[PDB]
Amino acid sequence: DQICIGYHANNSTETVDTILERNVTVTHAKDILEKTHNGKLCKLNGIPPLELGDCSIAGWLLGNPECDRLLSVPEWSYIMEKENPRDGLCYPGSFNDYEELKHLLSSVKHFEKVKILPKDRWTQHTTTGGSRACAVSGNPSFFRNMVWLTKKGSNYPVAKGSYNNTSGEQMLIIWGVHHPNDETEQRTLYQNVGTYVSVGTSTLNKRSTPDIATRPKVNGLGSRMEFSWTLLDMWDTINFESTGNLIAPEYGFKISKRGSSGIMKTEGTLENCETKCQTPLGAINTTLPFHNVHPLTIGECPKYVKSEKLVLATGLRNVPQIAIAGFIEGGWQGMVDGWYGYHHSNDQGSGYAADKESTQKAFDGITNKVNSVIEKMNTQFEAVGKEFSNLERRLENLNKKMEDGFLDVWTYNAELLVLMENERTLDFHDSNVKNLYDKVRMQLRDNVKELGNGCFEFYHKCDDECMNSVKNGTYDYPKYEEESKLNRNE
Amino acid sequence: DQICIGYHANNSTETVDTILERNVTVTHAKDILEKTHNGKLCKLNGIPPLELGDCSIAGWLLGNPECDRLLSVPEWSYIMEKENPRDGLCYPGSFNDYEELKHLLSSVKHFEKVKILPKDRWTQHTTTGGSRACAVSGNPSFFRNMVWLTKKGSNYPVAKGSYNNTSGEQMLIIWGVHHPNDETEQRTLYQNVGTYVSVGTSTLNKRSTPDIATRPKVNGLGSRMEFSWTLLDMWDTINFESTGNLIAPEYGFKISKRGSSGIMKTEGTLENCETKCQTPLGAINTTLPFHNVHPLTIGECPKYVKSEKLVLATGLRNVPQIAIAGFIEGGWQGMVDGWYGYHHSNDQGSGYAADKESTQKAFDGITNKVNSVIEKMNTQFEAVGKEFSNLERRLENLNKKMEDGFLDVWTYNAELLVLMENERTLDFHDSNVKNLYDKVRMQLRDNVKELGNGCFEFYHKCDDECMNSVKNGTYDYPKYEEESKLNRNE
Amino acid sequence: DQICIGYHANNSTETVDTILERNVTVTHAKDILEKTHNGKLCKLNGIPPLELGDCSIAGWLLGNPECDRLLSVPEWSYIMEKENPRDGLCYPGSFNDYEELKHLLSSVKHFEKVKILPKDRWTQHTTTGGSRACAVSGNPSFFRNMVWLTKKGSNYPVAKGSYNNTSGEQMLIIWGVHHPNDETEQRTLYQNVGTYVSVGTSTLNKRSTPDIATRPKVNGLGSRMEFSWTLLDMWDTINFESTGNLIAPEYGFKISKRGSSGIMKTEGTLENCETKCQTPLGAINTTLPFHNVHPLTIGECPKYVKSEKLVLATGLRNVPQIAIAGFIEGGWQGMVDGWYGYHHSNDQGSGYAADKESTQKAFDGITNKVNSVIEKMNTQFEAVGKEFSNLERRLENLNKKMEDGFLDVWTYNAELLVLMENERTLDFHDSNVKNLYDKVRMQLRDNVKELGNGCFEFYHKCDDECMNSVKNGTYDYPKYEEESKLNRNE
Ligand SMILES: CC(=O)N[C@H]1[C@H]([C@H](O)[C@H](O)CO)O[C@@](O[C@@H]2[C@@H](O)[C@H](O)O[C@H](CO)[C@@H]2O)(C(=O)O)C[C@@H]1O
Ligand SMILES: CC(=O)N[C@H]1[C@H]([C@H](O)[C@H](O)CO)O[C@@](O[C@@H]2[C@@H](O)[C@H](O)O[C@H](CO)[C@@H]2O)(C(=O)O)C[C@@H]1O
Ligand SMILES: CC(=O)N[C@H]1[C@H]([C@H](O)[C@H](O)CO)O[C@@](O)(C(=O)O)C[C@@H]1O
Ligand SMILES: *[C@@H]1O[C@H](CO)[C@@H](O)[C@H](O)[C@H]1NC(C)=O
Ligand SMILES: *[C@@H]1O[C@H](CO)[C@@H](O)[C@H](O)[C@H]1NC(C)=O
Ligand SMILES: *[C@@H]1O[C@H](CO)[C@@H](O)[C@H](O)[C@H]1NC(C)=O
Ligand SMILES: *[C@@H]1O[C@H](CO)[C@@H](O)[C@H](O)[C@H]1NC(C)=O
Ligand SMILES: *[C@@H]1O[C@H](CO)[C@@H](O)[C@H](O)[C@H]1NC(C)=O
Ligand SMILES: *[C@@H]1O[C@H](CO)[C@@H](O)[C@H](O)[C@H]1NC(C)=O
Ligand SMILES: *[C@@H]1O[C@H](CO)[C@@H](O)[C@H](O)[C@H]1NC(C)=O
Ligand SMILES: *[C@@H]1O[C@H](CO)[C@@H](O)[C@H](O)[C@H]1NC(C)=O
Ligand SMILES: *[C@@H]1O[C@H](CO)[C@@H](O)[C@H](O)[C@H]1NC(C)=O
Repeated sequence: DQICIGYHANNSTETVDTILERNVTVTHAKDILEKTHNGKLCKLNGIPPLELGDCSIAGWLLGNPECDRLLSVPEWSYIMEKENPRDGLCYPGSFNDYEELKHLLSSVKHFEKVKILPKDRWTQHTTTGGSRACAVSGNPSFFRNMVWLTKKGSNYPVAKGSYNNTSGEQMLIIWGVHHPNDETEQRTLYQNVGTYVSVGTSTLNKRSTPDIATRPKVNGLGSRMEFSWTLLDMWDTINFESTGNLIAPEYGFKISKRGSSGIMKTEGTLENCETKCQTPLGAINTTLPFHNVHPLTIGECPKYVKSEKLVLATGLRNVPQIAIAGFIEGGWQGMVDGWYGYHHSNDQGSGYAADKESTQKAFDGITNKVNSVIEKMNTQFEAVGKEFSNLERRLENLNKKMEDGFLDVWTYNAELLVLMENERTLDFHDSNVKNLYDKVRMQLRDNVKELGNGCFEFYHKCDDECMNSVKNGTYDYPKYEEESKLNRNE
Repeated sequence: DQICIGYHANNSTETVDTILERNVTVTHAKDILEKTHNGKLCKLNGIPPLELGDCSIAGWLLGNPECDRLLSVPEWSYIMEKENPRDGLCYPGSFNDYEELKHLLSSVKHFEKVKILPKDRWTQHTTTGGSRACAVSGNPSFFRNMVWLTKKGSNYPVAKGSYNNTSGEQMLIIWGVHHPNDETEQRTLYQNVGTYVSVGTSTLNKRSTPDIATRPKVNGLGSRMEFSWTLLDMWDTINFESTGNLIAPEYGFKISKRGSSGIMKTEGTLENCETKCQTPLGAINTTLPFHNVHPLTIGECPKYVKSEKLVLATGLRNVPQIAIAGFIEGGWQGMVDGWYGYHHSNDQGSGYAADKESTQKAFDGITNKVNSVIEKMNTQFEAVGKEFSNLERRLENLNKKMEDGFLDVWTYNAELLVLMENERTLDFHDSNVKNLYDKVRMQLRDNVKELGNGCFEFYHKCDDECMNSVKNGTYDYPKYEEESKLNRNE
Repeated sequence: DQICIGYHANNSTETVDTILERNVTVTHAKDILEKTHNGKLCKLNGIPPLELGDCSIAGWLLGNPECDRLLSVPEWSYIMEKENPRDGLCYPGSFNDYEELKHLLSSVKHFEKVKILPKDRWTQHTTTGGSRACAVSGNPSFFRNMVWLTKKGSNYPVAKGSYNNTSGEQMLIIWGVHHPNDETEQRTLYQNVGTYVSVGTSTLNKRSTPDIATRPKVNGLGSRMEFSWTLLDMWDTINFESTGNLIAPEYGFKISKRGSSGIMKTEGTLENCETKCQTPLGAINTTLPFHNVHPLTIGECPKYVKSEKLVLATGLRNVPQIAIAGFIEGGWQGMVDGWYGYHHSNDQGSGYAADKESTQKAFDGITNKVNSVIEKMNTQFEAVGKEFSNLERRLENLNKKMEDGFLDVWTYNAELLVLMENERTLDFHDSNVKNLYDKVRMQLRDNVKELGNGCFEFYHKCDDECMNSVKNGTYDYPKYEEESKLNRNE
């Protein structure tokens, strides 16, 4: 009559890494790193994004003629742009504080276009100017949301305009200044030389003067256009004055909603799906705390690490080999209803079992460990992407250094944490088996023989009931004391 | 005659958290998170703060007539300001590089004022100008630290002024330029159009031109004032030249004492009390390494984390349930002078005791662990909080992201460290008790009998000397070898 | 006969610190912090650096007459500059976007100088002007890379220049503007007043106007020169137009190598050695993951920490003490070929041995632990120094905060990891010894007597063959069952 204590084995292949051993085969393991995506650009929280196509933000806001499908645009979750868009400023020039404008646009999610200065109010100036830089069907055209003011007859009277913000929210306004190529152009389009453009609000004051010089030809023109923007607050007034070289606004963009968004630089197209975290390669649907798909993500996404394998050991070491011996010689492939268990070989029968209390305690501990590792990582909505000009390289280097510093910190911490936790779990399982063996030995005392292969041989004739008794935890030592003593001495 | 080994239990109700278990009762515990504050704005290192009240830094530095209390400010420890101060620039305008000026004023103390260009030296100009915005008792007035130069008679001669810095330290100088509303104002105040303001030092060269345009009315005026500042070095000269629109300074600001300070935005008042670390809600007086009062602190303060509980286990589990028995089935309540100890029962009266060597070793170990966790944190003076304009949103986002990332790193590290150390301590105590049990068993050998509940019953008569020897560690096996063997056989 | 189980001891005095104890002497230990440098500056990847002597970057790029040793400069690995160079702008002035230029030079390893606007092309102007500030041998001179244009006779025609970039790479061009001290100087140098300087490329468009004012005397002059730079792209034209006050370029700097470099502030010369990582005090040659030599490093360097001692415990505890006893009364000094082993004493002699399996397993575990700690740190090329101007103090403070935060995080993590790992390995060794003792006891069963000091006394006659059978894990218990039985009961 023998009783043996052991653990459980299977046909698993997955391997984990500990701080002392590498490539250790375990029974059950949990992957806490996500490596897959759907490869498609989908909606964020059920709202389709804004697809600029071949247009740029400046071209969309200014009203580039090759972007007329973007005039009235619905609700958006984020903006999709190309790395090198083709349809931007049709007329060669520049845009002041472009990056700040893009950063502001990353938190809007809806604009409403309001006609603040109609084109018919300029009754003392010509408002039908155009250029071949952005022409439609051959005939010259211009930006749709802007007005080019030239001379009427041989006179250019002082141009004045005003607007009071009675719309309901903040309103973005854009204006421009034209830099000619020679004095002949200046006198042909604005009569007099030595002009200025003055813009004034409650908290703004700007005066600009055109620059006339020969420049290299871009899109066939030696002239330029410089654009500036401002934010007008509620119940505030904006004033425009000009003697020449003014590209007036006709529309203003009031902010309808506000929230969290970003700019994704992709060359793909929207397709029908819905997710919660978006990457340029695809979308992520997971509950794990780590991923290694792409550094630039928008939404509520797991932490990004430079790792290829992060596996937490959830089960026992898989020694496949085992008269049936116990935990000294290896694991057991017979018993399948528990982690730690018994095997009895009495006359009534020979069979496996599984201790319930120890297995439940170990299961609770391991599950609590996994939940502590996973559910302690704070996740927040973020748009990890910023844009800097060619004269702000130091700030870009600063941002990059911060990002890589955090990446290395998190990578090192995650790898080391996984290694030590795996070691501790593997030690914990052996400790539990040894504790069960010691408990049985202490409770059951001298009436037996310790075969030393990991299990016990009784001296009396223990029937089934005594086997359940020793498994139960309540074993009557005095009952068999006399009978066991007789055979033990002989 | 029997001897039992066990541990200590009391009526404590403290609770800690481990990596495998939650809500575990312990005998003693230490809180390493501070969650309390005085509730008062104190004096840092004895020096009282600078209380601006309803004033701004610009108002204090320029001499707003309402803020006539702060004309003789003494030494300060930190600056207290309001989120939206009321008395700032009475005459509408702007202040260039305002945030850099505030950042400089952070690491300055005491501060002295020296008259450099007395108002009585401008003998060829008028100096009694004023406005109704900065009015005292109804009559018009102006800033106290600045002079408004206006034409005298019907002429405005070229205005020149030089100052050599022989004070003894670096100096702060502020000047301004006036932007009128119409040309009639310009001719009434300065008699000529097309003026300039030129400022020159050894490392500075600035030329500014007035802007005349119609603007929205702020405080009843359409005109504006633009203010600029510079830092004059020792033995360096500053030159002012102007044809019009010059607001000259009369007082320069010498830096008197340097150090470390900051700006705190609070709607509070100073009260008689002292501290060493300050928070906008109150003062912190603690030595613990972590706190969760407020993220914006001035001084040398513990690390800020987003947690509500950080408790370290410095004791044993509280399993208070014991024919005395030992450590197998629970702790004792009679032991009041040790952690691990003995209970002895013989013919000369039973009683408790306490093993001193093991208890002392464990106490020293736990003390070293707590001191290692606490004393390896670096605490340096810092003042969390900076200011950014409305055109620097990207820099503000960068600062916010950096602070949030560090906060997340520290929170995660602290929680995981506490959990792992709690698990290790709770295993350490069990290992110590089992070590004591094994040592006693090895000493006593076959002369005794084990009972399985944690203690031994002898096979001879073991009086107080015998049992003290067992506790002492010097137990004589040969002395009772014959006596104990005789009883064991039968 | 007698067998004993023990561990190794030696004469080492290396001490390590754990989380529970301090100053624990160990047999072997490994230092993972580097503290040694050669105290010399030398080549990075074989290329000698660019030693600027007493010159500065601006003085080198503009051609200071006292910097004529750098007119033709070969390839470099990094740049060495003094903190306060004596030789800079000989003519007093400024240099716009200097820090951006230095950052650009922090990623270029070779320049090629190309003559783009020959000095003899200006046939309508005088090009021989020079000043006493940049004097050579007592005669007035000027920069060697720039041309000072001045009126010929009594006429200053419009000056026009152009250059088309057909060189083959990106190019750097620097121009200047002159600010005189009085109208007399302007009239004597350029005849006319009301002057502009215009520079134009396909992206850049700049117009500047001279300022005439009385300024403090620097280097004996009250005039200034302001320099600006631009990056011309391939197949792009740059145009210069001027009516006066133009300091034209004569040379352009084409990028020829491109790579990763940096600027180091030092005060020494260049020696003959080679290194992969460089610090201002010396070079580092190590494979360890941490160092405390200097924070400002250039190259591929280990992490910087503020610790003074980081030692990992590789060997076991040194407890020098003692037939002879076992592992409870100290470690054996006579064992030299292993970590854990046996001592045997029988009628054919006495001696020591070593258990190869346990020692090999422990050695592999410790090696893997050290390798895991060491080879999981990412070492990329980096340059830490960054330069900021006097108006960018907030940016500098943000940079300093990031560096301090990362330093603190890494120091805390390294120290805590070392302490915890030392405690775990010190427990690991004791666990291994106890496991060997338990294995021998289980194999030997009741045939022996456990003396209690780690030694077993046999109840029979055991020759050398039986002793070796015990050590190799193959003991035939039944064969000695009968013989050892008689001696036990007698
Ligand atoms: C020298 C001086 O301070 N002169 C005026 C001053 C200026 O005219 C300028 O407006 C600076 O603020 O302005 C003050 O007076 C004004 C009114 O009294 C007048 O009715 O309307 C003016 C505007 O058209 C102007 O507001 C003022 O600021 O109240 C004071 C002083 O007379
Ligand atoms: C074409 C030229 O370099 N001419 C002067 C030059 C200019 O007058 C200007 O000052 C640029 O530095 O300046 C030099 O000469 C000067 C003295 O010789 C003279 O006594 O005082 C001048 C100032 O009032 C001026 O300093 C010079 O820099 O020394 C050289 C050259 O003659
Ligand atoms: C009012 C106006 O737009 N005038 C003419 C402009 C200007 O003269 C400048 O060239 C500015 O581009 O130029 C065009 O010839 C051209 O761009 O082809 C179009 C048009 O005839
Ligand atoms: C572990 O196994 C992988 C294959 O899955 C192999 O590439 C790697 O070299 C192994 N490492 C060790 C240390 O055996
Ligand atoms: C703008 O309109 C608001 C009401 O919508 C009014 O109170 C305000 O006075 C107006 N602005 C001006 C300059 O009149
Ligand atoms: C096992 O213990 C339970 C107590 O929960 C008892 O009800 C049951 O009868 C016991 N079984 C045996 C075989 O002793
Ligand atoms: C300013 O005063 C110092 C004396 O402390 C003198 O050396 C210096 O020349 C003076 N400045 C000027 C411009 O003369
Ligand atoms: C801080 O608390 C201690 C009590 O531990 C007290 O002695 C000390 O006076 C307190 N200091 C302040 C500034 O409140
Ligand atoms: C107990 O140990 C102490 C050692 O400090 C010794 O002085 C004393 O005599 C010992 N007593 C007995 C009864 O062994
Ligand atoms: C450990 O040794 C160092 C000398 O190396 C000594 O300064 C320190 O005080 C010692 N610490 C303890 C706890 O003995
Ligand atoms: C650096 O150390 C290595 C040892 O691995 C040695 O071979 C090499 O010569 C050393 N180089 C220098 C420049 O000291
Ligand atoms: C162990 O060594 C002994 C030598 O005494 C040898 O007889 C035996 O076969 C060895 N066993 C194994 C498994 O290597």
